[PDB]
Amino acid sequence: FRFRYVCEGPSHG
Amino acid sequence: MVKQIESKTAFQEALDAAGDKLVVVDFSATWCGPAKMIKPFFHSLSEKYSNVIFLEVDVDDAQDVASEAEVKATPTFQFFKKGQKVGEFSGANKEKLEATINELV
Repeated sequence: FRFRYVCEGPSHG
Repeated sequence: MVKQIESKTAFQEALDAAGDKLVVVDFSATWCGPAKMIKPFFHSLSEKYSNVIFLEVDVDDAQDVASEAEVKATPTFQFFKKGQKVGEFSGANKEKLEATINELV
């Protein structure tokens, strides 16, 4: 698979 | 034109073949929605700014590039020129790519 850290795209604010 | 970097070897080569035009890198994640959610912009500028070079990196399958760049948050926009770094900024801000590109253009 391919997982690492958080994606702060349109997810942050 | 865009350029996919699957290994740190292609990273340096991308800057070398990038000539001297500006170079913005998109450290996103193909499996992460929030990251790829900004592709309709960064990748789209490929047609609105054919004078700028755009790169792409898989922080999960290319941990070698993210490792050397110590990326801890995606998407992370990094700007390079002639192989040298000039600035960078993360956070979903597609409109910023325009202001930043027009800045070091």
